[PDB]
Parts: sequence; structure tokens; C-alpha cells
Amino acid sequence: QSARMVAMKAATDNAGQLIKDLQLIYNKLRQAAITQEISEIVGGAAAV
Amino acid sequence: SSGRIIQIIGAVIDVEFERTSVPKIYDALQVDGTETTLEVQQQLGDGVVRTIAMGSTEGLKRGLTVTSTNAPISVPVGTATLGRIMDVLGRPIDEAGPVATEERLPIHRQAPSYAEQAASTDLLETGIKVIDLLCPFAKGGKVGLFGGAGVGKTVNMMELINNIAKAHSGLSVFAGVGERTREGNDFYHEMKDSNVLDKVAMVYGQMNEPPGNRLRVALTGLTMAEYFRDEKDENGKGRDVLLFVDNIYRYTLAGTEVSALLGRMPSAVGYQPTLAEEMGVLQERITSTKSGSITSIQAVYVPADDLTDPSPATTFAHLDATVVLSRDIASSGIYPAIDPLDSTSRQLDPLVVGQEHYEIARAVQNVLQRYKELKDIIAILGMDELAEEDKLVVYRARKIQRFFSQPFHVAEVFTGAPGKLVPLKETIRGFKGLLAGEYDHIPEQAFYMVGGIDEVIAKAEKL
Amino acid sequence: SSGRIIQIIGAVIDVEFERTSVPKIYDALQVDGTETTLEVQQQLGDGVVRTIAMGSTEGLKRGLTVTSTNAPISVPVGTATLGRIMDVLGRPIDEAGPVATEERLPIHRQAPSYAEQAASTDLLETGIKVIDLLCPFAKGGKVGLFGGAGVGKTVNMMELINNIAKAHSGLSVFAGVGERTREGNDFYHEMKDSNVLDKVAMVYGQMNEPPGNRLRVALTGLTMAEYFRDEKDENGKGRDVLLFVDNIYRYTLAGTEVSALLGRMPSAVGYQPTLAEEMGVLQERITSTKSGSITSIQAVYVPADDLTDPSPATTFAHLDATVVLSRDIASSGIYPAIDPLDSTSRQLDPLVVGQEHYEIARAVQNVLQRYKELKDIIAILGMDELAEEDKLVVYRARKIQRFFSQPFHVAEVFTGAPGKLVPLKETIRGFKGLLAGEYDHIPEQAFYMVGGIDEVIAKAEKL
Amino acid sequence: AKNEGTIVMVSDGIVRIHGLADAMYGEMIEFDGGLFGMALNLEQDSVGAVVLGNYLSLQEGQKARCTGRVLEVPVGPELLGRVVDALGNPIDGKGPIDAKLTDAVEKVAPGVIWRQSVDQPVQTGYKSVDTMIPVGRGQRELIIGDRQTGKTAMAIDAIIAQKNSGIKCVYVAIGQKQSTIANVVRKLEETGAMAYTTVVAAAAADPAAMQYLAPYSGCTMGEYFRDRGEDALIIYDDLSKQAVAYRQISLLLRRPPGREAYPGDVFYLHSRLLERASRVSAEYVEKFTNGAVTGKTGSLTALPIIETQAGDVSAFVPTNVISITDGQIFLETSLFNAGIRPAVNAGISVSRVGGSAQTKIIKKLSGGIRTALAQYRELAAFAQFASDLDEATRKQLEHGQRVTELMKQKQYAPYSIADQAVSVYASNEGYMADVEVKKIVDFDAALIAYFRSEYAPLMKQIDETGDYNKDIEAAIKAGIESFKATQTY
Amino acid sequence: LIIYDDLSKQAVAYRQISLLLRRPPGREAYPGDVFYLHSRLLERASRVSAEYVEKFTNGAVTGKTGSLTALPIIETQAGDVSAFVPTNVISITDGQIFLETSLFNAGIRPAVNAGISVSRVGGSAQTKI
Amino acid sequence: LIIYDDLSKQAVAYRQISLLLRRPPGREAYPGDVFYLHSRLLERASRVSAEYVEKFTNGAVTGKTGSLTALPIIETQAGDVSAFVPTNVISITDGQIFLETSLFNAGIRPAVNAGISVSRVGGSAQTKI
Ligand SMILES: Nc1ncnc2c1ncn2[C@@H]1O[C@H](COP(=O)(O)OP(=O)(O)OP(=O)(O)O)[C@@H](O)[C@H]1O
Ligand SMILES: Nc1ncnc2c1ncn2[C@@H]1O[C@H](COP(=O)(O)OP(=O)(O)O)[C@@H](O)[C@H]1O
Ligand SMILES: [Mg+2]
Ligand SMILES: [Mg+2]
Repeated sequence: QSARMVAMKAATDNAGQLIKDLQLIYNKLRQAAITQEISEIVGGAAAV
Repeated sequence: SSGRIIQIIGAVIDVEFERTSVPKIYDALQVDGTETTLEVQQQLGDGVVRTIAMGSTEGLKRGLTVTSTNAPISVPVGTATLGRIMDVLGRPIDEAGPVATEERLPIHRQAPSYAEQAASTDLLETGIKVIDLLCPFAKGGKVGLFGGAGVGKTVNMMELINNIAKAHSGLSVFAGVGERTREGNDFYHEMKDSNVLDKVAMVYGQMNEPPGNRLRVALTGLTMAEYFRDEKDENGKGRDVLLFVDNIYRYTLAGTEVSALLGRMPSAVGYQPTLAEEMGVLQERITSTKSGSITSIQAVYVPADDLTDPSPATTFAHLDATVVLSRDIASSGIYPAIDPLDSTSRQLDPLVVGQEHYEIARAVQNVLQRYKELKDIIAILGMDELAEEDKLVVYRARKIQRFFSQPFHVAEVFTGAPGKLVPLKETIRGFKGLLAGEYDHIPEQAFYMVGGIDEVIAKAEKL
Repeated sequence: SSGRIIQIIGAVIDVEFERTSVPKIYDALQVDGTETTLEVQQQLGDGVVRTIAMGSTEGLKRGLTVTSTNAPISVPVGTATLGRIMDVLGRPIDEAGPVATEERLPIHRQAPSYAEQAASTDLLETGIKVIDLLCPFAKGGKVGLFGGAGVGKTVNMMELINNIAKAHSGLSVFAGVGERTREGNDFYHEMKDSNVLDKVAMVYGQMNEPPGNRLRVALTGLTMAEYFRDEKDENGKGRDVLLFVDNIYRYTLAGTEVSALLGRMPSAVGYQPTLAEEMGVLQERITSTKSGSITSIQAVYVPADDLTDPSPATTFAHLDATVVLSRDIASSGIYPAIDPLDSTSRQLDPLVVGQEHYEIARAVQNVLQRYKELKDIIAILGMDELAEEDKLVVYRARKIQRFFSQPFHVAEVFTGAPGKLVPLKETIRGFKGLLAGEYDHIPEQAFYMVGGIDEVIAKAEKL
Repeated sequence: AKNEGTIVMVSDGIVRIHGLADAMYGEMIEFDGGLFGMALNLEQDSVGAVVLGNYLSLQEGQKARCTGRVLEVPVGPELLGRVVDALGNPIDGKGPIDAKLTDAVEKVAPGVIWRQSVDQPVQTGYKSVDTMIPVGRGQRELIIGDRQTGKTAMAIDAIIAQKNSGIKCVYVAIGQKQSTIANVVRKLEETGAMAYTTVVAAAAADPAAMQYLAPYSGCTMGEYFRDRGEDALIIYDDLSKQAVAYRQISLLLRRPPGREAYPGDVFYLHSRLLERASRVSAEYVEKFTNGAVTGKTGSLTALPIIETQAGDVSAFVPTNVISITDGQIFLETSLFNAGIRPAVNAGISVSRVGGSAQTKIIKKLSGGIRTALAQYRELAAFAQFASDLDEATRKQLEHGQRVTELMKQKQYAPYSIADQAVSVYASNEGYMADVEVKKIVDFDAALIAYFRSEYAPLMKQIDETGDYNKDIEAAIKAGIESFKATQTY
Repeated sequence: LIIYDDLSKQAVAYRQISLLLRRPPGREAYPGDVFYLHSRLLERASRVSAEYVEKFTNGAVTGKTGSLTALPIIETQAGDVSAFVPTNVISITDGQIFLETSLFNAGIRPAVNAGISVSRVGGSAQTKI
Repeated sequence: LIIYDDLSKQAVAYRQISLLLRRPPGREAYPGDVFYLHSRLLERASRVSAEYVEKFTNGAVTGKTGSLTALPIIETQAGDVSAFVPTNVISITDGQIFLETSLFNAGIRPAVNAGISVSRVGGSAQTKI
């Protein structure tokens, strides 16, 4: 039993690190998507 | 002179003029027979000036008449404004009669030159005992206040407003960019309650107002603070002034809303084409001249909890210190709830403060970090398991947190607390003594609600 | 026949003309006032031609005059250009006197017909472990290197030049497009000291020139190689040719820079509407027809470090062998940074290369894919949980990833270690032994920057 | 008439004029009130211009005149120890600067045949950037990292440590608060560096035109010494802010947007500037000066600084810049907050010049340190998930830890060539193996002290000659032994 | 007391009626002024003071403090809060009540999420008991 | 039986030839009439009845039915099956065969993903055994 506690606590810490990295990637992708949509809308509205 | 209205589309109004004279950028215009003023934002040729109105535009029509002031939005400034509430145009709104100052100054002016800068970086002493040791402010510097309602945000504002006038003989200006009307009224009455309202000035622009009103409000407070700093008493020592802004985020948001209305190619994540230019023109006039100095306390709100967003990224390049308030400390009953581990200051280097102050700050932060890492294991496991050395760390951290709380000069109505203004030397002395280990037998309860290490020695000797 | 400049914007100049003499598409015009050669890119009715200027545009006003040569940009071909340096228009820039030849060829022509294509089957061995093992090449084919800034593309191109052109009987053409100048001078002097200059023609258009010169500088090297291919010895057999293009990405980037000024609508991520056709009309002329065989090597730049961008996405299908460089492996210190996965060649099938070669390559790719898939559970959980076979796969994948590293001849300066060369059969033997399981006990630290299985044994003993 | 025009539109600093028929590209224009403007776009019936000044004083119907001369800046050796605006007007109130000649701002680099390979080294005082990432006269290097990570500190240390070496210096500040510029000028004047330095300033309140144009003027002022056989070193404080100003002034022109709303031609803007830092051959100098000086080669070094968000080097502008320069120095905020100062990342930082641009002894000693550091970093990141490690992995990890601890330094503490030579020789030979990690930095200090008091003649010989022979190796080995043999750290 | 059925549908019709009139597009095609549109409506709900009532009615009624409450409604696509209109409306108001879909189908009715639903006024708006 | 090597290249060519014609763009800069372009092409693959065959040939051919099967090809960017064009094509075709890079590199050739690939016609097409 004494091993399982440290095993799961290390697993939780690693999960925290991974979620932080994924959050960074998510923010970058979201900003890129918003920029692309706005650019497309403005370009289309210029055409009409 | 005799203009005409040509195109009313929402707030944006195009105004036509005579060929020879077309009011310059930012020259305010008055509309005859109605309460509304117009602020030029771009010239288009053929005399047409594309401008933005202040206030709602229902009831207007094409064909009216407009006269030109040939000057920017001049606000009335002086000593009379203290204790009043005025509009963006400096019109009273608290039903207390007109202001008694005839000095009108514009809000559109150039920043000070390179040869007008001070010859030194100096500190501003406020005696909060946590804002001086861990997060030192600098005259001319800028502070970003992190936290929302519920953690006593207004209490700290009251304390600073009182302390600036009590110790450094200075006045303050408050400007609210897009604040809620109800909480604004609550704030005004709260400040009138503590008898601190007669040292400050107030300018309000609320959410219901057109974005032109919200954008050009901060400059009014800026001009009033400028005049408070400039005037020279005998010996011409000048004055040290404070300026408060409710949320600069709404300032940038009003800016980008105004850009779209005028029309513009968006940039980045929808933000305006010119985003930093606006931040610079606002935040480069908060500087320390040889005559005086202006400090600024601005509250900030980060969208989507993402510090990479263009607005936090642009505003973070001017912030000299950051103060963070955590609800956990408020729940623990410690006031003011300022976190001693997540607040930053660029003035905490050995060059500026010195050697022993820097060592003291770093040592206390190290001990608090160790306690933060230790509390988890002391929770999952038992307290006894831990080493005697770490226990000592726990006790010292507890005493440090308790000592970090002090009474205020504006809470004497609520509890009869006289109020404290601790000079920095006493704080450093007490903290150095505590870290040395001489305060090891005194019980922890002797530290709560005490201004100075002597009060603690007296309080600890009493019981 | 004389025209007047009408509009100058950036590198785009639109010029009027008389009604009956408008110059056609791709013709060249000369400004009488200064040294400038304009190229026609489009017709706009009313006898108005849009043009791109080849050279500087400073000091050019409106109302300047222009004559028409009524013929495209012709360059001199032949053996006179052997061992010389030329501009984009053919002018020498080595300060060694004029070029003595009247043989001029235009640089705009149609691609070879389908009926005269040829099959390339003879193999070619470079000496680099990873290229000759996983992505094999073949004479007369097409090769490409894909990477992002700072990963190793040029140091590999120069190494291939060292291991192939220096030891090959036949001519060579080197065209530099959108790259550093220092590298050009270094290459020229390095070729001079080796007494192999007289077999190479050179063309250079670098990043310091207006986009007009950077846009049409690959076609000149193309035309020179084209003449060197179709030319036949009198009563004698022809010879092989080689072509090197330093960066073909700049060719499209110039068009992207000047696309919007031509009047075209934007598309995708700001790219011009006509991209693939623009890539094809150049990438089809690099061919080895029934007359001669051209072996070309190109380096392709990956913007923002992602292969999904349209520019490196359109070009993937125009090459026979593709070698993809990875920044993670580079940051790991593994050189050269070539990704074993995502690297393919159209000459890896059991008939062309044999059976053992195919089996070895397939097993290697399988093992590496297995490890890459396994990485995630290791990341979250740990190492002890996996099966012993998976631990063996992990160790084998690490050793394989290291064994692909190799020191170079042209990279002694960076690292201070001498270059190395490995025969293909040694690569095959080493990888077969590694996958067999006989080199398991050898520490994985002995597989780094050593060429051949034996040197690894010696290094392992050395540790 | 053909040279006099009027203003038609004023909007956000861009003025569209009319008339001005014989108007050329790039040529300056003078507005009423002593305010200058630059032509940008010609058209069929109008001229576009950007105002270099305060455009709030200009209104429709005002006049404008075309000087006829291209935008140029005053230049000479008299500009040493002064502070000026982008166009060269003094602001520090020390009085007008005499200038003998005026040079153009828009110029192209010398061709391929007019250059030379960089072999003369440049010293900064930092151990890591010298041994790990060597630099040399004529080579462009880039300092890149996250915010408040130490970038301007490294760039000022080079300017300070270049004293005693006949190298002029130019410092360009773009988008900086006036407090920081004033503080930097004070720090420069305190240590006497301003005796041979020039400063060009454009603050955050200055318009987009000046912030966009200033680095070109800095480069033109720094070209004066390169074109005559002397040397120069120029430091652009923030290229990213120049890119942002260009983006704003282009989006105000309705130019098509792109990745991160950046125009198409954002690579040319940086390449045309960063490729003027070149070493010219003696033939170019002789031809340019008409034989006034012979047998002398010019040079010009550049150290631009760029800033990244959240510590990514995969963005658009950072990778645009990286592919132009001959190297990069990556400063990581994670190590900066951890105490490793200056925080340098061995994996990403490289230099394209290599071993040519340094001393012989440093070249023989600092060989393959960077790759060993990067491999150590990767291996250490792997050892978290690993349960058992063999002996070789343990040795590699220990060596990497010692080397990482060694490469630490403070501000304003330069190190001589001999100092770095001795330290690196001690590190390579493994004399630090038995030393406790926590003491390593302190240990380092003691060593230099014991090599200043005794073994002093060698020290001077290494400092001046920079030569390696079996005598130098024997002397250094004997010295190191004595120190450890009889001394305390 | 006033209850707006769905303002999210007011926004959609505002966006349509604006785009049809060629006003500048932005994030999600929304016009230049949307935050103003919602604030101009949600800033009318207040509690005036007795002096205001007396001034308005010319003294006909005195001593009584008037009040207008408001409870607008907003629906989210796939349970997000980071869109444009949801962020605006969340910023404007004085508290929020979150109704989930996971809780609604699990038989728990009413489906109120007490974890992330707050009200700023709080204890001042309840009776003593 | 007709096979199209890559209608993606064809969609891009249509985008170029349309944008050059000054037609309004849209998602990913693809103008309108993109769905029509592939629908009117992929709808012509069908089986006719013997009466149609007999009528077309005026009795020259009797008692036989014609057919035309199709197998078009479309490529994806790192598995982005949710782009503009692959979704249109996926909505028109009866069945979809997916090839995976992580399967091809693992040695499973041909790399057919069994859990995402379906066919609507099904057993009726196959023989008895
Ligand atoms: N050896 C060192 N020890 C401790 N601190 C250092 C050392 N070197 C640099 N620093 C710190 O790094 C900072 C350098 O400024 P930095 O470049 O981080 O500012 P920035 O905002 O990131 O960029 P800029 O300077 O261009 O505004 C200094 O404030 C200094 O305190
Ligand atoms: N095989 C190699 N061995 C050692 N260093 C290398 C190798 N390949 C590239 N480098 C280093 O990587 C850096 C970038 O590579 P280079 O090809 O010169 O630039 P780019 O990657 O932009 O084309 C160079 O400075 C070079 O020293
Ligand atoms: Mg490159
Ligand atoms: Mg900074």
C-alpha cells in the first residue's frame, strides 16, 4: 500500500503538467482560429 | 464655423465645414440647441470630418448646425474639484452645484521630453507592512491590482487614499472606466462614510454610455492629477499624486469598439489596428518630473485566463509591480488579504533598495514557499512525522502571516481600531528579529492586528 | 514604341503604351533614363501593361520614358559560362571581364511533352547512413529537403555536393535564390581552392534584392542546365548534368509579396490565388528526357515549422525523394536531423533494391513507430508498468535513433571532429545486427556521432 | 507648381497629397512648420506620405514642398557620446553636434565578390557566449527570449567590455519607456563607455514612423566606420516592436492581412536591414576611399534583440528572423526564475560562424561543449521516468550538472580570455569531479584569484598572445594542481 | 419583475438586421456595438430613492422607494461560456445561475449548479430567518 | 468503371479559376457552387433498367442492364476529415474507405481503418459464398 500512494501522487502531478501544456496549445489554436475566421469574413465582405 | 451634419449612422457622425477651415483632430464641437459634443477622430477631405458623439443620438437629424470650440475637451481643474463627482466633460452629477474653479485645461497633450525626466528612481512609502517589504512601489511607477469583488478591494483603496494625504501631503484622482452604476453608488457612499471623501476627486463613466464616453474618461483624471502635481508650494517642492483606474481592460475594449465603428482592418484576435499606441499615449504621461510625481493603481482583468492574449501582453509591458488578493486569505480572516508569494515588483533588487532589505524579502519568501510545500504532507500525513526543523518553519510561517495583518485608519468606525502607519524601518527590524529567532517564545496570538514590533512586545508582555 | 510610366507602387510599375504596339506577355523593356529592366506580367486594356521591375526603384518618378526590346530575357549559354558568376540577367559580377558568347536563350518556354519522358532506374549512393538506407536516390531523379529555420538543410546540401559533384565527371549549375550572401562567397572560394571551379556555372540572387530579382533568378539557372543537357558532343556521347537550388520557397514568397499589387484577390492564408500552377510551370522543366539526364537537389523551407502550410503542401507531389528535417531531433543534439518517419522515396520496393534492403527498412520503421506510439503511457504513468518486450523496443528505438547520427566533412569547424564516410553494405550489416539483438548489451552512449558498426565497438570499449 | 503641393486627407498619421508631379520614391517632403514627411506610394493622381513628426498640427489645405534629396542622416566621428532622435536631432541638451557629411538611409549591401570570411574575434566577458556560442567581427547574432529575462543586460555588457579595443558602438532603442532610456544613459556615462558610444532613441510615445525608421538610421551611422577600415557594433533593442509598428502602418494602408495579421513583405523588411552587417575586403576599402587607406578591412557587427510570447520559437516573426542571422542566443525564463543566470539554452542556441571567430586556445579547448550540454539536458529529462541508470548515464549526468553550475555569472563582472581558458581547461580535464556541486561557483572564483597573484606572467602572455603550445598546457596544468593542492574555496 | 425569454435570439436578429444594412463586420460578423446594445437594456433595472419618486410625481407619493428587478435568459451551444454574447452578458449582470444538461437528464430537477452560480448582493436581500 | 486520381486538385483549380473571375469567396476562400461541382459529377454513377437500355438502342439490345461504378479520391491534412471539401464529398458518397498514416507506418498494408469505414449497399452486392 505504501507504494501506491506515491505512485498515484506522481501520476496526479504528471497529469497537471500535461494539462498545463495542453492548455497552452489550446490557447494558441483558439487565437489562430479566431484570426482566420475574422480574416475570411473581412475578405468576403470586401468582395460583395 | 457654420457646419452641417451629413451622415448619422449610430454614434459615427460626419460633419461638413467650410473649405478654408476644418477643425483639427480632437477639436471639440458643440451642437446648437442640444446637449451633445463631438470629438474629431479622422479627416476625410472635402472638409468632411468623421467624428464620434458623446451621449445618445436619438432625436438628431441631417441638417442641423454646429459651432467649433477650436480646442480639445477642456476640463475644469483646481483645488475646488476635491470631494465632488463630475462627468467626462467635467459636469457635476451629484446635484451639489457648480464647481468653484475657473481653470480649464485640455486632456490632449504631449508627454514630457527626455530632458524632463527625473534624475533618480525613488520609493513611495505607504506603511502597509506587506506592500513595502515584499512588493515595493516606486514614485512614477505603476501597480496592477489582481482580484475581484469580495476580497475588500475598496478597503485598500480607502487606506491608500487616506495615507497619501496623511504622510506625503498629496491629493488623489479616481476615474471609473465602464463601472457598474450600483456599485459606483455603493463606493461613493462607503467613502463618504469613512470621512475620506474630501481628499479625493471622482470622474465616472458607466456601462450605459457610448464607447466614446468610456474611452476618453481616463484622460480627464490624468489631467486633474497632472494639475495636482504641477502646482508648486513655497520652496516649489511640488506634490506626490495618486491616480486610480477601475479596469484598464474596459479601456482597451472601448478603444477597439470605437475602431470598428469608424471601420478598420481588424488585427490579431480582433483587436484594433493600433493597440499599443493607445496604451503608450495613456501610460507614458504617468511619470516623475523634477517638480513632482504621479503614481497609478490600475485594476486588471485577464480574459479567458490566458496571459498570451494581446491585451494582457501589451499592458504587462508597463506594469512595475503587481498585487494579488486571494480569497483563501480572506477566508482565513487576515486583512488585508495580499498574497506574499504571487506579487511581483521590479524594484526588489539589491541595486535600488540595498542589501539587507533584499535579503530579508528573499528569506521570508523562501520560508513561505517551504511552508506551502510542507502543508500538503502535514495534511496527508500527521504533524508529528515532520522534522523539528520543518516544524520551526511552520511556526515561523504562521507568525509571519499573523504579523502581515494590521489595522487600518478607515476601520475605526467599525471596530474602534485607532489605525497605524508603520514606517518601513520598524517593519524591517521586526522581520529581521523574527527570522533570527529571538521571537520564539512569544505566542502567535500576540502578532494579529498589530502595527509595529513594539506593539507586539507590549501586547505580548500584557498577556 | 516609347511608353511612359504611370504608376509606381513597391516593385510593381504599370506603364501605358500606344494602341497598336502594346508589348506581349513576358517581354522585357528598358528605361532610357537609368539602368532598369521591366518585365510584363499582365495586360489591362487601353494599351496598359502591368510590369515588375528588375532592380532598384529608388529615384524613379512618374513620366519617365521606356523602350521595348520585343523579346524575353535572354541569357548566354554554352561552355563560356563554366567557372563564372552571373547576375539574374546574365551580367558577370566576378570582375573578371565580359563573357564571350553570342548564344542567347530565352528563359520562358513550355515544358517537355509527355511523349519524350524517360525512366530513371540507375541507383546513386551518397555515403550518408539514413539517406542511403531509408530514403534511397536514383540517377536523373528529383530530391528535396524540407525543414524550418536553424535545422541543418544547408550543411546537408553542401555535404551532398562534397560527396557527389566533386567525384563526378560532368558539368554542374548552382543557382542561389533568397539566401545569405556570406554563404555564396564562402562557396565560391571553397570551390576555387579545390581547383574544380572550371566545371561549375553559378547564378546568385540573394535576400538583399527587390522581389523582382528574387522572383526570376531560378529560371536562369534552369535555362543554363537545359542547354547543358540537350547539347551533344560532335560524333560523341553527351554527359550528365547536376542542378542545385538553394531555396525554392523564396520563389513563391516573392509572388506572395507582389501578388496583391497585381490586382489579384487573396486566398487561403494570404497566399496568391494561383499557387500550384505557378509551382508547376517551373517544377516541370526539371526533367530528364530521352536526350539527357538531370539530377537536381532542392532545399525547401517550411514556414512557421508546420508541414500543413499550403506552400510546403503543394510541393510534396513534385519530388521523387523527400527528406524531412525535424527540430526536436536537432535540439536533442542528434545530427543530421532527419526524421526516419515521414521520409520516403519512390525507389524503395523489393524489385528495385532487393529483398534484404526492403526488409531492413520496414523493420526499422515499424520499431520506431511502435516506440513513438508507446511514448504517451510512459509520459503519464511510468516505466515499470510496460511489458518487458516494450522495454526492449524502447531501448532498441533509442539506439537506432542515435546510430543514425554521423559526422560530416564540411562540419569539422563547428565540432572539431573529422568527417566520415560509410559504405551502404556496412549500413545494412549494422542495422541487421542491431535488430537481431546481438548489440543489446552495448551501452547506448557509444552509438553517437560514429560511422560504421566497428567504430561503435571501439568507442564502446573506449568508455 | 511642379514642386509645390497641398494636403487632401489626414488620418492616423498618413497624409495623401496632390500635385507634386516630379516627386520620386523615398524622397523627403517638408511640411509647413518645419515638419518632414516621406513619400511611400505614388499613384495616377495622388501621392501617399508618412509624416515623421507630430501630425496633429497638420490640417487640410496646407502646403508641402519636395526637397529633391533622399532621406539622409548626419554622420561623422563627432556623433560619439551624444543622444539624438531618429533623424539625428539632439535631445539631451548638450548643444548642436557638428556633422561633416550626410549619408543616405536606403542602401543595398555590397555584392558577393566584395566580402571576406570573418576571422577576427569579439569578446563580451560572458563565459557561455564566448566558449559555447562564439562570435566574430562581421557576424550577426540574435538575442531572443521571454519578457524580463535579461536580454538588455547582455547587450549592455558587450558595449561596456568593448573598451580598450578600438570598436565604436551604436545603441538603438525602439518602443521603450523614457525612464529606461534615461537610466541606460546614466549607466553608460557612469562607466565611461559613452566616450565611444552613440545612442538613438524612439520611445513608446513616439509615432509609428519614427519607431519603424530608427534602426535604418542606426545602421547608416554605424556604416561609416566599416566603409573606412575601422570597426563598429550596433545593437537593435527590439526588432519585434519595429515589426509591430510596420504592421500598424500597413494595416492602416488596407494591405492584405496574413499569419497573425502580418503583411506579406515582413521578411524583406528585416532582411534588407540585417544584411548590411558585413565584412568588406581591402579592395572595397581602397576603391571607396580612393587609396587613402590600404591593406585595411572594414567590419560591422549586429546584435538585434527579439522577444517571444510564452517562450515559443515556432512563431512567425521569430522564425523569420532566425533564418536571417548567423546564430541565436535563447534565454529561457524557466531557468532565469530558477537562479541560473544568465539563463541560456544550449539546445536552441547556435552560431553559424563556428571556430573561425575566436582565439586558438579557446578553439582548441571549447570543442563540443554545446552538444554535450544538449544531450545531457535530454537525458536528464528522460531520467525522471527511469528506475535504473547505468554507470555511463550517471557520469554523464554528473558532468552535465557540474558544467551547468560552472557557466554562471553576475552583471558587470567581465572575464579575460585567460580566465575563460583556465576555467574551461579545468572543467574539461575533470578536476571538478570530486568537488561538491553547491560550491562549484565559489570554487571557480577562488581559482582566478590564485592565478592572478602567482603564475601572473603566464596570465599576461595568454591575455595578449592567445597562443597554445606544450608549454602553455604544462603551465596551466601545474597551476591548477597547486591551487587544489594548497588553497581553500 | 421582467423576464426576457432568450436574448441570445435578440442578438442573432440584431446581427442579421445589421449585416443587411452593411455595418462593419467583426468577431462572428457581429456589428461594432453589441456590448452597448445589451448594457443599454440591462442598466435600466435599478432601485431609485424616495427623493427621485417625490421629484417625479411632484410630491403626490412620498416615502416609498421604487424598484424594477430583471432576470434575462441565455442559452449556450454545447455548454460553453467563452463565446462573444455569453461573455458580454456575464460581464454586465450581477450574478448568474447555471443549469446543466448532465444533471438535467440524471433525474435531478431543478438542475442548478451551486458550485459556479453566484449572486453579488447576497445576504442583504434575504429576510432575517 | 471510372476512377478520378484526385478531385482535391480539381477543387483547387476551380477555386483558382473562380477567384480569378471575381466571384465572392467563403469558408477557406472557396466560392459558392462548390457542393454543386462534386454533386453533379458524382450523381451520374448509377445502374439503369433494361427498359431504359432497350429504349436507348431502339431495340438493338434487349434483356440487359448497364452500369457505371465510381471510386473517386480525396486527400486530408493530418487527419482533418472535417475540412470544407472532405465533408461535402463524405455527405454525397455511399461509402468511405479511410487510410491511416499511423497504420501504414506500422506495416499494416493496405492501411484500412475498419472502425470508420462503412458501405451502405452491403451484402446485396457480394456473391453467395
Ligand atoms: N547576472 C544577473 N544576476 C541577477 N539578475 C540579472 C543578471 N543579469 C540580468 N539580470 C536581470 O535581468 C534584467 C534584464 O532586463 P530584461 O532584458 O529582462 O528586461 P525586459 O523587459 O525583458 O527587456 P528590456 O530590457 O528590453 O526591457 C535586469 O532587470 C536584471 O535584474
Ligand atoms: N551535421 C551537422 N553537424 C553539426 N552542426 C550542424 C550540422 N548541420 C547543421 N549544423 C549547425 O546548425 C546550424 C543551422 O544549420 P544551417 O543549415 O547552417 O542553417 P539552416 O538550418 O537555416 O539552413 C548551423 O550553424 C550549423 O553549425
Ligand atoms: Mg534555414
Ligand atoms: Mg521590456
